[PDB]
Amino acid sequence: FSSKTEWRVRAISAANLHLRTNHIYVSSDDIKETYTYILPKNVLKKFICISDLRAQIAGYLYGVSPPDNPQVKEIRCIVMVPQWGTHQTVHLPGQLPQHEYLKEMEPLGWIHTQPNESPQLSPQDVTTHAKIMADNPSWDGEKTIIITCSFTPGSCTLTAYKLTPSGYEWGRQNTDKGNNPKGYLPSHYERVQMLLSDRFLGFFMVPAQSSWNYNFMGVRHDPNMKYELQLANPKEFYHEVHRPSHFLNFALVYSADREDLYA
Amino acid sequence: QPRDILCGAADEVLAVLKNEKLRDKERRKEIDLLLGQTDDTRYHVLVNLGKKITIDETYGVNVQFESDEEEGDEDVYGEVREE
Amino acid sequence: LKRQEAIAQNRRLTLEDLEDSWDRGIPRINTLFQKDRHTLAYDKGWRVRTDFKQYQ
Amino acid sequence: PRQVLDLEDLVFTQGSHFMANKRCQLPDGSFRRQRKGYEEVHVPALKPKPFGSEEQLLPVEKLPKYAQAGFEGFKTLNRIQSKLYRAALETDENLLLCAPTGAGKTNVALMCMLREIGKHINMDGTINVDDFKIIYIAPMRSLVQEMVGSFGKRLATYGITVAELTGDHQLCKEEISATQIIVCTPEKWDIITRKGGERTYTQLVRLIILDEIHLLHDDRGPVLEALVARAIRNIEMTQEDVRLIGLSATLPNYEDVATFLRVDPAKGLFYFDNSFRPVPLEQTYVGITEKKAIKRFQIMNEIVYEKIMEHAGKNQVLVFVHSRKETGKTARAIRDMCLEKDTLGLFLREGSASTEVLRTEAEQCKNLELKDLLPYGFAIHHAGMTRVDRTLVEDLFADKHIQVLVSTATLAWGVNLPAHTVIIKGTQVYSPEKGRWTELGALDILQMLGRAGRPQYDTKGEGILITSHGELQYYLSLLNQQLPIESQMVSKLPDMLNAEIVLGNVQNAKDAVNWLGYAYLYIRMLRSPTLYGISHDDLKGDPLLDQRRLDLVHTAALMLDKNNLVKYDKKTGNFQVTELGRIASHYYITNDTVQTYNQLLKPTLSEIELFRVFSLSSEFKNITVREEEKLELQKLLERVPIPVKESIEEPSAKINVLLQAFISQLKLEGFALMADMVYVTQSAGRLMRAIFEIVLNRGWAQLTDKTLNLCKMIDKRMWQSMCPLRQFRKLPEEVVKKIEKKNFPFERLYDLNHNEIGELIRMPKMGKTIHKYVHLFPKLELSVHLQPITRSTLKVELTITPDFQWDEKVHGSSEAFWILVEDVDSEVILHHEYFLLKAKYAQDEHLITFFVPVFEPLPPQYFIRVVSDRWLSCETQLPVSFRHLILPEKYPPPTELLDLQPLPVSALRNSAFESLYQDKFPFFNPIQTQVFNTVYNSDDNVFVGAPTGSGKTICAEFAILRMLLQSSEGRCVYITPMEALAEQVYMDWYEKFQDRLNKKVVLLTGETSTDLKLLGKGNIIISTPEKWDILSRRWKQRKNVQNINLFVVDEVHLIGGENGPVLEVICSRMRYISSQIERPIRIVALSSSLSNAKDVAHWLGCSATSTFNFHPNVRPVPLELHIQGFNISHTQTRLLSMAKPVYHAITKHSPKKPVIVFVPSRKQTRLTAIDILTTCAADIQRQRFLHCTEKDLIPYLEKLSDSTLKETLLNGVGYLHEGLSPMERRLVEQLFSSGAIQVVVASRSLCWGMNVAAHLVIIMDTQYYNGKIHAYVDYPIYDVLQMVGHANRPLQDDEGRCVIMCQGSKKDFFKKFLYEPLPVESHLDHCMHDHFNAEIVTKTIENKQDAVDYLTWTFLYRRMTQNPNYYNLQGISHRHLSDHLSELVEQTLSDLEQSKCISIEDEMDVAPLNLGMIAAYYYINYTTIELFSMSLNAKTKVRGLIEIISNAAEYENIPIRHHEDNLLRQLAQKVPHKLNNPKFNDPHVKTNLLLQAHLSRMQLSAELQSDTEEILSKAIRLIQACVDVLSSNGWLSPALAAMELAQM
Repeated sequence: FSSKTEWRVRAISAANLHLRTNHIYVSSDDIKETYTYILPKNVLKKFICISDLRAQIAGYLYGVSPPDNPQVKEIRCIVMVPQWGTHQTVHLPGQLPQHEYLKEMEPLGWIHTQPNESPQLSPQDVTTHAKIMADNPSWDGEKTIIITCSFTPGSCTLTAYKLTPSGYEWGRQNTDKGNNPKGYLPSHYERVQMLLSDRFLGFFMVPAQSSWNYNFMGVRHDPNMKYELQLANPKEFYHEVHRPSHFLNFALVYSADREDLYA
Repeated sequence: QPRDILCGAADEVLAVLKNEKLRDKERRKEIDLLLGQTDDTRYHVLVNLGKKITIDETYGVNVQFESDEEEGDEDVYGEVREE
Repeated sequence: LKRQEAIAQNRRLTLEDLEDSWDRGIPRINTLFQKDRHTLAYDKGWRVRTDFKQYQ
Repeated sequence: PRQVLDLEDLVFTQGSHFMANKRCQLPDGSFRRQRKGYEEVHVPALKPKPFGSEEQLLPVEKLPKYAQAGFEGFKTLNRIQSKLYRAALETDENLLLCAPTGAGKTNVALMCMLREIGKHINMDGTINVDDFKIIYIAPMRSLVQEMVGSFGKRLATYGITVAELTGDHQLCKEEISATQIIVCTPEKWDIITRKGGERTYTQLVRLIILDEIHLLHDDRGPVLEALVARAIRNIEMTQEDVRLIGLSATLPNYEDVATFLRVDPAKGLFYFDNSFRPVPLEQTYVGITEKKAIKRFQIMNEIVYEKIMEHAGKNQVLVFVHSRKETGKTARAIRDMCLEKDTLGLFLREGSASTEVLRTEAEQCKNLELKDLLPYGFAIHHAGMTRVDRTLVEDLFADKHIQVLVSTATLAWGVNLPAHTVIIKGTQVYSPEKGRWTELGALDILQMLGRAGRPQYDTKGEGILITSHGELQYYLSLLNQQLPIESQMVSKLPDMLNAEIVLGNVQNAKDAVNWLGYAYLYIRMLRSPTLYGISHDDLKGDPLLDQRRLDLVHTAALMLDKNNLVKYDKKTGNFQVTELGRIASHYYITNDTVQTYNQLLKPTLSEIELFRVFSLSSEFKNITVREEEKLELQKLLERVPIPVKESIEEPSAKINVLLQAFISQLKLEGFALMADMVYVTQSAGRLMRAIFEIVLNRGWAQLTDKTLNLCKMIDKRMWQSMCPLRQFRKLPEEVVKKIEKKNFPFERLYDLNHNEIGELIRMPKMGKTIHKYVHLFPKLELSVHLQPITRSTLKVELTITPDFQWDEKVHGSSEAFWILVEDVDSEVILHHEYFLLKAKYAQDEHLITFFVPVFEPLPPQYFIRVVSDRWLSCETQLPVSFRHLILPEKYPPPTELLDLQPLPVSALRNSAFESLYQDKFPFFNPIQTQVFNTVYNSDDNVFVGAPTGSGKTICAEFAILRMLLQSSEGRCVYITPMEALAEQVYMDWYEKFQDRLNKKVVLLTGETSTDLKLLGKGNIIISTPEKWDILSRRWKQRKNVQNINLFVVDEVHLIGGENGPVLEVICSRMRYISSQIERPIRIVALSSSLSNAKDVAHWLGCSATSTFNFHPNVRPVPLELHIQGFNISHTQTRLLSMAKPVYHAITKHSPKKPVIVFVPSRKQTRLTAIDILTTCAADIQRQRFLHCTEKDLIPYLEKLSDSTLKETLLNGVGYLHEGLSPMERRLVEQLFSSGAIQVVVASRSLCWGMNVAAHLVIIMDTQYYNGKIHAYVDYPIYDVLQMVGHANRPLQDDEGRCVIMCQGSKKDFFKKFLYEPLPVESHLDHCMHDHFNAEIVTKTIENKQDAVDYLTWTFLYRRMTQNPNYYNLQGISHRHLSDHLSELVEQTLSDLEQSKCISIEDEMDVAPLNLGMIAAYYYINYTTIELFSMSLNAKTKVRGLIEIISNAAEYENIPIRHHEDNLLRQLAQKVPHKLNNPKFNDPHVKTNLLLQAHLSRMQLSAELQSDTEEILSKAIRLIQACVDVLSSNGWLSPALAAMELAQM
C-alpha cells in the first residue's frame, strides 16, 4: 500500500462504521439445513465496528449448545488474535486462543470481513479454514464454519458456510495463495443456515500483552507467535496500543504564560 | 510580527523589490537593515521572491444573446443540491 | 451515510464518488442529483394521479 | 412582567481597555509635543501631600504585640499604613484601600491578617491557627506566590501557614483545611466555591483580602463580582461577619466599589491620590501617530534607543516587552544600537569591579542568549530561562550592575525588584482569548508603572510607554486617576446565574434578583445608568433597579433553558439546577460550550470525534486560523497521532492539532501559535474534565474512558502509548526512551527484581531507580465478591489492596481513583463511584459495597475497571464472571388486599376486647379486616407482611384476644429485636391489655433470675431475642417456656442485619419446641413486605392461606418517596451541602405539617437544627417552625438541660439524640406530637425509638463514619424502612413525604429497596458458634445428625434452597447442600474444640465441656470464653482482669465515630491503670478506658457515657463468667480478685 494518505481515508471510512451496523442482512440462499449459527447482535456490531473497509479483520467464534436443542449453535465469545489482514486474506497466527472462559465452549469456526461482495466461497478463506482444522484436533469440520462479512455499501452481508471434507482435503494440500488457485471448486463449501439472537448477549476475548490489529506493526506479527487471552473488551483497529510506532516517533516555552486560569 | 506589521513589511518588500530599477547591489543594504542582516542566502531568496512576485454608446457594446445554457434535469456543476 | 459525511465537508455532496451507486434503488437515486428535483419536490402523491390518468 | 433583553449589547466591547470617561484630567506642567512621527506627552513627578499636625509615620512601638511579630525589620511605617492603622488593626469592619501601586499595599493586608490572628490569643502557646483563616485574592499567579512568600516570611513567628490553593479539588480542600493563610486567584476561589471545596471551611474564613481590585473592569470582573455577591449573601443570610479588605488602585467612582464591598464611606473608604506614592515617577507616553506599521516600529525603536542613551550611565533601565523572546530581541537591538552609535561606553563606565563580576557571571552562565550581552550593560530575564539564571539577573539588577534589564510582565508582577527608570515598549499583547494583537491590560500597566523608581536609592523615577496615538488617552486616564471602573458583568451573567443555582444561593427569580442586586453591576447601573444602557425613564420608573435586574434574571434563565443547563419555568420563575449546569459551574464552562457538549456528545463517539467535539467549544470561539501558520499546521498534521477529519482552514482542526502537539510534546515554530496552543490546552483541561463528568452522568462507558484518557494525556503531557515512568519527573529521558524502544509491557517489569529490570533494559545503574519507580507507581489489586440478593439486583463487594509503595513525593496525601462496573458490552456504566485512598489508610484492603442491577439477558461476565484519576496508564480491570452464578428464582406475587367492607367494632365476640378499640377507631384497616378472618377466627401460624403503619399491632392485638378467648391462662410471648420498640409495645400493652383487659403484661429484663418469674407470672411477655435466647436455651428444663399459648414475632424483616441470627435462632427453637411438646403454639410472624415470603412461611410453619404478605404500595397512607443524589465524595462536605436542599424540601413539601429529620450522628443533629434555624431566619419566614406561642413552651423549656436545645425549640425545631436525657426527649416528643414544633431533628439511633408520627421524613446523609474500620458505611435497609414508615399519619395527613438525601452511588439502591419488596436473607452462618454451644449444652445437638437437624429447622435452610449463591453454595441439589451443612457443622465443631468449649468423642459425638457450659449459661461467646480461659492465670490481679474483661468479644461492638481519639488519649493519662500500647481505633482500649473512668467516677461526655452504660450492662455477666472460669480452674485468689472487681 501507499501508507501516506490512504490511512486517513481508511480512518474516515472506519469512523462511519456505526451507521453500517444498523443495516444487517444475511444471504438466504443455498441452505442445506442438515447446526444453525446463532450470532449475537452485540458481538456482531462490535466486530463490524472494530473492522476496516479495506483491512480485513479476523475473529474466532466460540460457543456452547443450548439445552434440548442440538440443531443450533449460539456464539458467545469472539476471540481476537494479533494478526494482519490484506485485501484477500488475513495472516492469522497458528497459535490457537487459549483461555479459561472458552474451555466450556466449543469453537464453531471463524469470522472474517471482505471488502467486496463475493457470490461464492473464497478459496483463501477455505484454505485457511482447512489449515486450522488440520492443525487443531478440536476444530472438527462438521462444527467449524467460516463467516464472511461482505462490506456492502451502507450495510454488511453475513454469509456462513461449512467446509466440505473433500474441500478441506483440497485446501490442506493447496499451496498457492493467489486469487484463483488450483482445485477451486464451488462444492468445497456449503452455505449453512445462520440466524441472529437478540435475547442473548455474549462476550469477547482480547489479548493481554498486545493488541489485535497488526495492520501497522506487521513486522512484529508472526505466524508462530504466542499470545495470552483476557476476558476484557477488545480495542479498536486504530487504537493507541495497536500502532506503537506512530505514537512514539516524535522528539522531546516562550509563549504567553497564562498561569492560574479558570480551571 | 502581527498581521498588520507583516502586511506592511510585505508591501514594503513589494515596493522595494520591483521599483528598485533593477538595482541589486544597493537593494541588499536596505533589505539586510530591515530584516536584521542574517545571511546572503536570505537576500538571494528575497530576490527570487521579488522576481516571481512581479452600456457604452457602441452598437456592439451589448454582446448578442445567443440561446445556450442548455436546460435539463442534468446538474452541470455536478453537485447534489440540498436546500 | 455519504450525505452525513459530506455535511461536515462544508460543501454539497460529492456527486462523483456516488457514481459507484449509479442506476440503483427503487427511488430515482440516479436522478437524485437532477436539476428539476427542487421542482419535483413540490409534487406529492403523483401515483394516484398517474393511475387516474386512465380516466383522464 | 419579564422582558428578554440583549445581554451582548449592554456588555463592554473593549473589556479591560473600556474607558468610562471621555476626558482625562491632566496636571499643570504636563504639556505634550509632536517632534517627528510620534507625540510625546510628559507628566512630571507630583509633589507629595504635606503631613498634618496630628498625622505622621507611626513606628513599630505603637503597634501591639500581636502585630509586632509580622513587621520584623521595619522601624517605621508608610504614610498610607499610618493613616489607616486603626482601621486595619483595631477595627474589624470592611475596608476599601484605594492606593496606587508601590505605596505599601501589602502592609494593610498584613495588618488585617494580624488583626484576624489577634482574636485568637493563645497565651499558653503562640497562636491558635486552627480557629481562623485568611484568604488573599491575587489576580496573577506569580503575584500570589510572592504574597504567599511574604506572608510566610513575615508571619513566621506567629505560625501562620501561608499556602497557595492549587492542584485538584481534593488537594485544594486539603490545603484549605491544613493551612490558615490561603493565597489564591479569584477565578480559582470561585471554582472552589462552586465545586464545594470551601463550604466546610467557610465559617473559619473571617478575613477576605481582595487585592488588586482595579481589574474589576477587566476579564476577572464578573468572577470577582460574583464572589463579592456570594460573600454579601453569606453575610446577610448566614450572618457570618467576615472582614473584607479590598485593595484597589487610584480610580474614580470608588464610592460604588465601597458600597458593593459593604465598606463604609467614612471609616472603611481610604481614597489616596497619586501624591501618596513614595516614589513619584515621571510618566512619558510616546504615542505613534504614523500609518505604516514598519515605520511605527522603526520610530518606536529609535525612541527606545534615545531613551536608553538618555539614561545610560545615570540610572538603570527596566525594559518591558510582550513576549519572552521579544524581550531578548529588543535587548539585542538596543545593544546593536549602542554599538553602532558608540553608546555602549556610556552604560559601561569605570565599573571594573562590577565589570569583572559581570564577566564572571557571563563565564558562569549556561544560557547562550543571556551571555551575549552580559559583558555589556544589557541583561535579559525571561520566563523561558532557568531559575538560577533569572536569580543571577535579578541579583545583577538589584546591585546596580545591569544597566538595561529586559523582562516581561511576569517578572514585574512576581519579583519585587523596582528600577529607577522603566520603559514599556510596544504596549501590545497577542491574546488567544481575543485571538488578536490587542492592547495591554490595566493591572499589567499598573504593575509595570509601579516598579519605576526605587524607594531606597532613587528619588524620582522615569516611566516611558511606547504606544499608539489612539490609545494615549486611556493610558493618560489610568495613570492620572481618570478611568472609572465599569462593571462588565453582563457578559457572564448567565454563567453567574448558573453558578448561583448550582451553589444553592438563588432558586427563584426573586432570589436571583436579590443576588444580582448585591453585586457591583447593580451599583454601577444605579450610579451610572447611561453606561449600562439604561435610559432616564427606566431609572425614573425603577429607582431600586428591580425591573432591569428581573429582565437580566429572565434573560439568564432563558439562556440556561436554551442551553439545557437548568430547568427554568417562565410561570413561577423557579430554577432547578440540572447535571449539565452543575458540571459547567464546577468546571467554569460557558453556556454555549455546555449546549455544544450536550448536543454533540454521542455514546458511540470514537477518539477522533471527541477531539473535534472538544475543539468546537465556546472557549475557542474567537480563535482564528492564521494564514502565516498554515505551514506549521500542515507539518503538524502529518506528525499528530490522532487524524483530523476537518480541513486545514477550520479552527477546530487547528485546535485539535495544537492539542495533539501539546500532548505529544511537539516543538512549535510560531510564538502566537504556541500561545494559542497553550490557551487551548488550558481551556481543554477543564473542557475534558466537564466532558468526563457529563459522560459519567450519562452512563456511556467508552466515552467516559476516552475522556479520562484524554484528561490523563492533558495532565501528564504525554501520549497513552508512552511509558508509565514518563509522568514521574525523577526519571531521566534517556532511560524512558530506552524503555519505550523495547516493546515490553509495564506488568512484566513488576515481576522482575532490581537486577533483572536493569539487565533487560541494558542499564544496570538505573535498574534500582526503575524498580523503585515501578514500586511507586499506583497499581492496586481488586477482588470482587458477588452475592445475588434479589432476582434483579446483586451486592458486589470490591476489596482494593494497594500493592505499591505509598510516598508523599509520588502519591501525595491521598490518591483518587474511579471505579466503574459495567456490562460485557462496555457501553452502559452500571455503577460509577470514586475512592480516595489516604496515606493513613494506605497498604490496607478497603471494602466498598455497591448494588449492581441484572436484567433477563444476563451477560456471562461484567467488567469492573478501577482507573487512576491523576496517574496515566494506571487501571486495573476485573472480569466478574456470572456463568456459575446461582441466581435466585422469581419472587411470588404478594397477597393483594381484597376490596371488602371494613369490619366495625362489633365484629369481635368479647365485649372487653371491643371496649379497648371502640374509641380508637370505629372501623379497622382493610388489611386488618382481611387478617381478622385468619387471626381471630383461627389459631394457625399467620405471616403478616405489612409496611410500618399498616396496622400490624391491631393484628397482634386481635391474635392476643383470640388466644385469651381460647384460654384464659394463656402465655403470650412477643419478641421484638429493638429494645425501644419492645418498651413501647410493653407500654401499649400496659394500657390496652393490663388496664382494659386486666391481663398480666410484663417486659423481660437482662436478669435470668427474674425472667423465669416474669414468664411464670406474666401472660403477655414482651422480650428481645437476646433476652429470650437465655430462656429458649433451657426450654427443656423450664416448664413455663414449653407451655406457651401464643408466639408473636414482630419485625422479622430485620432478621438479616443487627440481632439477625438471634431472632432466627429463637424462631427455630420455638418451632422445634412447638413440634416436640405435643402442643402446637399459635405463631404470628408480623414483618415488612418481603419478596421471598414463601420461605419465611415454610420456615415458621405458616400456611399458604394465612400468609398475609401485602405490597409496599398497599399502605393506607400513600408514601411519596423522593431521592436527592448529591455528587460529593466526602461525608462531611455532603452533610454541609445537604442542609439548604433539606430546608427547601421541607418548605416545598410540607409548609404547615410536622417533619422529622434523620441525622447521621448525635452531634450532627444539633448542627442540622442550627442550619434549619439559620435557613428559616435567612428568609422572611422567621420562626415559622413554631406553630404555638412562647407562653405554652415556657413550662416546656424550663425542664430542658441544654440551653442550645431550648433555644432551638423556642423557634420550633426540637432535637433528639443518644446524648440527650430521656425526660427531655419525652418532653420534646410530647411537644412535637401536640403541634407546638414543626421540625424534629432525630439521630440515626433514634429512628426505631421514636413514639411519634409526622408527615414528612427527611433523611439526610444516610451513612455512618465508623472509626473501627475508618470508613463511611451505608445505612441498613431496616433502619431506612423504619424511617420511611415513621412518617405514617392516618388521620393527621392525607399522604406522607419521604425525602432521602444521600450520595449518587446509593440513590439507585435506596430507590430499588423502597418500592420493591426487600427479600430476607439469613446470615446465621457467621454467628452459628453460640447457637451450636447452646444446642450442645442443652443436650439437643448430641451428634452431627442432631446438629444438622437443628440447623435444618432454621431460616438458613429455607434461604439456601432459594438463594444458593447468597449462602456461598455451589448448587441447589441435596448432595451439595448436605456437603455445605456438613462443612459448616465441622467448622463449628472445630471452633468449639479449639476454644476448649466442647469435646469430640470419635470426632462426631459432641459433649458439652465446662467452658462451653459457662459460655451458654451466662450468654457469652466462645472467643471471649477462650480469651478468659487463656488469659487468666493463678497469679492474676484486678488490673489484668479488667483488661481481660475489656478485651472480650462483647466489647467489640462499641461505637467508634469521629473526634473520639483525642478524648480517649486525654482520659488514658488519668486512668488508675495504664494500657500497654493503647490503640485509638480499637474498641477494647476504649472499653478499658470507660471501665477505668466508671471505677474512678471520673467525668466524661454523653457519648462516652452512652457506651459506658452498654459496657456495664454486660460487664456484670463478664465478671460472672470470669469468676466461674476462675472457680472451675481451681484458683482462689484470682476468683477473689474478680469478685472484688465486680463489687467495685
